[PDB]
Amino acid sequence: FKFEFKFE
Amino acid sequence: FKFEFKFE
Amino acid sequence: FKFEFKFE
Amino acid sequence: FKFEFKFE
Amino acid sequence: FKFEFKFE
Amino acid sequence: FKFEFKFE
Amino acid sequence: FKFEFKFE
Amino acid sequence: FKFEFKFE
Amino acid sequence: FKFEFKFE
Amino acid sequence: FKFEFKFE
Amino acid sequence: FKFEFKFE
Amino acid sequence: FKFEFKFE
Amino acid sequence: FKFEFKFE
Amino acid sequence: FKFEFKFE
Amino acid sequence: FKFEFKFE
Amino acid sequence: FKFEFKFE
Amino acid sequence: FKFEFKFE
Amino acid sequence: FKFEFKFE
Amino acid sequence: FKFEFKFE
Amino acid sequence: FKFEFKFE
Amino acid sequence: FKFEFKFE
Amino acid sequence: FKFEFKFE
Amino acid sequence: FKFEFKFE
Amino acid sequence: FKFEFKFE
Amino acid sequence: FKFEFKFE
Amino acid sequence: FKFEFKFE
Amino acid sequence: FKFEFKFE
Amino acid sequence: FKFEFKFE
Amino acid sequence: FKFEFKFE
Amino acid sequence: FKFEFKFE
Amino acid sequence: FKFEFKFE
Amino acid sequence: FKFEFKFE
Amino acid sequence: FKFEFKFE
Amino acid sequence: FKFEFKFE
Amino acid sequence: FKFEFKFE
Amino acid sequence: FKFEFKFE
Amino acid sequence: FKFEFKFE
Amino acid sequence: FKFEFKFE
Amino acid sequence: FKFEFKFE
Amino acid sequence: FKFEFKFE
Amino acid sequence: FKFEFKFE
Amino acid sequence: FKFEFKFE
Amino acid sequence: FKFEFKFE
Amino acid sequence: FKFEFKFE
Amino acid sequence: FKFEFKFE
Amino acid sequence: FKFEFKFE
Amino acid sequence: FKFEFKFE
Amino acid sequence: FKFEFKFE
Amino acid sequence: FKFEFKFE
Amino acid sequence: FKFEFKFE
Amino acid sequence: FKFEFKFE
Amino acid sequence: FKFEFKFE
Amino acid sequence: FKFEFKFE
Amino acid sequence: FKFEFKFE
Amino acid sequence: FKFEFKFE
Amino acid sequence: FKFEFKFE
Amino acid sequence: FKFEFKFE
Amino acid sequence: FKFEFKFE
Amino acid sequence: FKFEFKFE
Amino acid sequence: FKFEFKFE
Amino acid sequence: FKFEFKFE
Amino acid sequence: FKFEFKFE
Amino acid sequence: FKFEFKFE
Amino acid sequence: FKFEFKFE
Amino acid sequence: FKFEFKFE
Amino acid sequence: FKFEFKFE
Amino acid sequence: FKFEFKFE
Amino acid sequence: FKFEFKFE
Amino acid sequence: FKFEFKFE
Amino acid sequence: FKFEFKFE
Amino acid sequence: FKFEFKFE
Amino acid sequence: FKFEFKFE
Amino acid sequence: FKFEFKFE
Amino acid sequence: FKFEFKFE
Amino acid sequence: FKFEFKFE
Amino acid sequence: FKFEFKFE
Amino acid sequence: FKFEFKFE
Amino acid sequence: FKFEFKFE
Amino acid sequence: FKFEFKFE
Amino acid sequence: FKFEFKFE
Amino acid sequence: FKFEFKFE
Amino acid sequence: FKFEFKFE
Amino acid sequence: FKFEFKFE
Amino acid sequence: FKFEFKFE
Amino acid sequence: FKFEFKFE
Amino acid sequence: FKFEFKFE
Amino acid sequence: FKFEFKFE
Amino acid sequence: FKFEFKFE
Amino acid sequence: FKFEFKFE
Amino acid sequence: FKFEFKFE
Amino acid sequence: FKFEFKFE
Amino acid sequence: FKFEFKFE
Amino acid sequence: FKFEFKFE
Amino acid sequence: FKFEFKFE
Amino acid sequence: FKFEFKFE
Amino acid sequence: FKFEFKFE
Amino acid sequence: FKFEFKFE
Amino acid sequence: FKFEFKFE
Amino acid sequence: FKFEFKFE
Amino acid sequence: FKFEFKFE
Repeated sequence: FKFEFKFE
Repeated sequence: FKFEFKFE
Repeated sequence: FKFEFKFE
Repeated sequence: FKFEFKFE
Repeated sequence: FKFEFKFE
Repeated sequence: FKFEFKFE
Repeated sequence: FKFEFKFE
Repeated sequence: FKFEFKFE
Repeated sequence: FKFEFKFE
Repeated sequence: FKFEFKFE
Repeated sequence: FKFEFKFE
Repeated sequence: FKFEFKFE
Repeated sequence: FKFEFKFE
Repeated sequence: FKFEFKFE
Repeated sequence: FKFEFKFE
Repeated sequence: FKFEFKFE
Repeated sequence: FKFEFKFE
Repeated sequence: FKFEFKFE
Repeated sequence: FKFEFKFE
Repeated sequence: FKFEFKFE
Repeated sequence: FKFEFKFE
Repeated sequence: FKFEFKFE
Repeated sequence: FKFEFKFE
Repeated sequence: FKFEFKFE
Repeated sequence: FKFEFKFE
Repeated sequence: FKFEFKFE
Repeated sequence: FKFEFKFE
Repeated sequence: FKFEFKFE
Repeated sequence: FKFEFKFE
Repeated sequence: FKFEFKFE
Repeated sequence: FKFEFKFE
Repeated sequence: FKFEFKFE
Repeated sequence: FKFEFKFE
Repeated sequence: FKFEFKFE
Repeated sequence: FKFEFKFE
Repeated sequence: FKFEFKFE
Repeated sequence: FKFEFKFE
Repeated sequence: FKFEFKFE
Repeated sequence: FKFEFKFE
Repeated sequence: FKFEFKFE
Repeated sequence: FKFEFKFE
Repeated sequence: FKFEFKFE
Repeated sequence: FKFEFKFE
Repeated sequence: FKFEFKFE
Repeated sequence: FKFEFKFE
Repeated sequence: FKFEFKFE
Repeated sequence: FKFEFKFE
Repeated sequence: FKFEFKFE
Repeated sequence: FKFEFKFE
Repeated sequence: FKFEFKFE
Repeated sequence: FKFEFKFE
Repeated sequence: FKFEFKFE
Repeated sequence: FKFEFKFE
Repeated sequence: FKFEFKFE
Repeated sequence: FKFEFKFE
Repeated sequence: FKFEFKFE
Repeated sequence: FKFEFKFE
Repeated sequence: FKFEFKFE
Repeated sequence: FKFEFKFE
Repeated sequence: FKFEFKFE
Repeated sequence: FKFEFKFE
Repeated sequence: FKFEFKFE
Repeated sequence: FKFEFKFE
Repeated sequence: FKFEFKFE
Repeated sequence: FKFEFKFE
Repeated sequence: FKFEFKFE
Repeated sequence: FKFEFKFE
Repeated sequence: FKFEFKFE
Repeated sequence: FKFEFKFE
Repeated sequence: FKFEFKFE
Repeated sequence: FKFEFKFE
Repeated sequence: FKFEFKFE
Repeated sequence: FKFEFKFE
Repeated sequence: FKFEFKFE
Repeated sequence: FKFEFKFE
Repeated sequence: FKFEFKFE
Repeated sequence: FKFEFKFE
Repeated sequence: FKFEFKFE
Repeated sequence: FKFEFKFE
Repeated sequence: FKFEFKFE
Repeated sequence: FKFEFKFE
Repeated sequence: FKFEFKFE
Repeated sequence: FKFEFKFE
Repeated sequence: FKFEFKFE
Repeated sequence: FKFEFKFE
Repeated sequence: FKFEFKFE
Repeated sequence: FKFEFKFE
Repeated sequence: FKFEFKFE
Repeated sequence: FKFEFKFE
Repeated sequence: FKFEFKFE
Repeated sequence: FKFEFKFE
Repeated sequence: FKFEFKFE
Repeated sequence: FKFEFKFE
Repeated sequence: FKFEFKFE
Repeated sequence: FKFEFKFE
Repeated sequence: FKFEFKFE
Repeated sequence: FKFEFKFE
Repeated sequence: FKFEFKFE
Repeated sequence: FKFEFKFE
Repeated sequence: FKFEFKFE
């Protein structure tokens, strides 16, 4: 698994 | 705003 | 996978 | 902000 | 199992 | 912050 | 059983 | 901090 | 039963 | 600190 | 974003 | 975006 | 966009 | 766009 | 566009 | 455009 | 993000 | 993030 | 993160 | 993290 | 107009 | 017009 | 016109 | 005109 | 307009 | 407008 | 507007 | 506006 | 605005 | 604004 | 009319 | 008429 | 008429 | 007429 | 009318 | 006529 | 009218 | 006539 | 009117 | 006539 | 009839 | 009939 | 008949 | 008949 | 007949 | 007959 | 016959 | 016959 | 015969 | 015979 | 695999 | 694979 | 692959 | 596998 | 396997 | 296996 | 197996 | 098996 | 088996 | 079996 | 029993 | 309007 | 408006 | 009993 | 507005 | 008893 | 605003 | 008794 | 603001 | 008795 | 045991 | 009104 | 035991 | 009003 | 024992 | 009205 | 056990 | 009316 | 077990 | 009416 | 009453 | 946009 | 955005 | 009363 | 962001 | 009254 | 982040 | 009054 | 972290 | 008044 | 240990 | 009635 | 441990 | 009735 | 652990 | 009835 | 872990 | 009946 | 993980 | 019956 994120 | 995602 | 976004 | 996750 | 995380 | 977990 | 943890 | 547990 | 622990 | 327990 | 303004 | 204004 | 105005 | 106005 | 006006 | 007026 | 402002 | 401001 | 500011 | 500031 | 009469 | 009469 | 009569 | 009579 | 009359 | 009358 | 009248 | 009148 | 009147 | 008036 | 009987 | 009987 | 009987 | 019997 | 009877 | 019997 | 009777 | 029997 | 009677 | 039997 | 037996 | 036995 | 046995 | 056994 | 066994 | 066993 | 086993 | 096993 | 196994 | 397996 | 992300 | 993203 | 994006 | 992330 | 992460 | 992590 | 971790 | 860890 | 660990 | 450990 | 009504 | 009723 | 009522 | 009402 | 009422 | 009201 | 009231 | 009010 | 009141 | 108030 | 009732 | 009762 | 009542 | 009662 | 009451 | 009952 | 009833 | 019952 | 009923 | 039943 | 609105 | 309204 | 409102 | 709003 | 408000 | 807000 | 506020 | 805040 | 505040 | 804070 | 009871 | 018990 | 019960 | 039990 | 039960 | 069980 | 059951 | 189970 | 079952 | 399973 891998996740990535960036908000704002 | 702005957003990004990534899986895998 | 890839995602991209821009609101407003 | 920003976020990440990883499982496995 | 494994977990990983990074907030902020 | 940052976090980790492991089970098993 | 086993557990593991790291906060901060 | 940090934590660990074990049962069994 | 068995328990184990480590804080800090 | 650190802790242990055992029952039985 | 969420905003509430209860007056009373 | 969400906005509520309860007056009472 | 959502807007509600409950009066009462 | 959504708008509701509950009066009561 | 959507508009509702509940009176009561 | 949509408009509703519930009276009661 | 969440924001509430109860006045009363 | 969460923010509340009760005035009263 | 959570933040509350009760004034009163 | 939690933070409260009661003034009064 | 609406009229309720709940007896009991 | 609407009229309810609930007895019980 | 509407008339309800619920007995019970 | 409408008339209901619910007994029970 | 709305009118309740709850007796009991 | 709303009017309650609870007797009891 | 809202008006309660609780007698008892 | 809201108005309570509790008698008892 | 809110107004209570508790008599008793 | 809020106003209580408790008589008794 | 409503009648209530709890024995216990 | 409504009659209630709880034995317990 | 409605009759109720809970034994327990 | 309605009759109810809960045993338990 | 409402009548209440708790025996216990 | 309606008769009800729950055993449990 | 409401009547209350606790025996115990 | 309607008869009901739930065993459970 | 409300009447209360505790015997005990 | 209607008869009902749920076993469970 | 009701019976309780708290041992402790 | 009801019976409870809390041991502790 | 009802029976409970809370051990603890 | 009903029986419960909460162990804990 | 009903039986429950909550262990915990 | 019904049987439940909640372990936890 | 019915049997449930919720483990958790 | 019915059997359920919810693990969780 | 019926069997369900919800894992989660 | 029926069998279901909901994983989640 | 299922993934949900409610922001708010 | 399923993916949902509710923003709000 | 399925993707939904409810904004509001 | 299921994963949810409510931010707020 | 199920995993939830409520931040707030 | 279930895992929750409420931060706040 | 169930595991929860509320941080705060 | 159930395990909770509230930190705070 | 149940286990809780409140730290604070 | 139940076990709690409040540290603080 | 007996009943009457009149509107208008 | 007018009404009339007799039961029993 | 006008009303009339007789019970019993 | 007996009742009356008048509005307007 | 106007009102009228008689009970009993 | 008897009652009256007037608004406006 | 204006008000009027008579009881009894 | 009798009552009056006036606002504004 | 203004107010008025008469009781009795 | 009688009462008055004035704010502002 | 035994019971009786009579109304009217 | 009239009443009658006997237990035992 | 035995009981009686009379109202009116 | 009138009342009557007898116990025993 | 025995009781009586009278109001009015 | 009339009633009759016997248990056991 | 055993039961009886009689109405009327 | 008449009734009869026997369990067991 | 065994059961019987008789109405009428 | 008449009834008969046997389980097991 | 009377009402007005304007958007834009 | 524009609006206009009159009731009563 | 812009808004306008009048009531009463 | 009267109201206004403006966003943006 | 920006906001504007007027009441009354 | 009057209000204003600004974020960002 | 930034904020701004005016009341009254 | 007036208020301000700033985070970050 | 950082903070800022002004009241009044 | 005025306030400030800083962590970290 | 041991226990006994007898009533009646 | 009769009771019997033994622990340990 | 061990347990027994007997009724009747 | 008869009961039997053994733990451990 | 281990368990047993017996009824009847 | 008969029961048997073993855990672990 | 492991489990067993037996009925009858 | 007979049951068998193994987890893990 | 792994699982087994057996009935009969 | 016989069952077999393996996950992961």
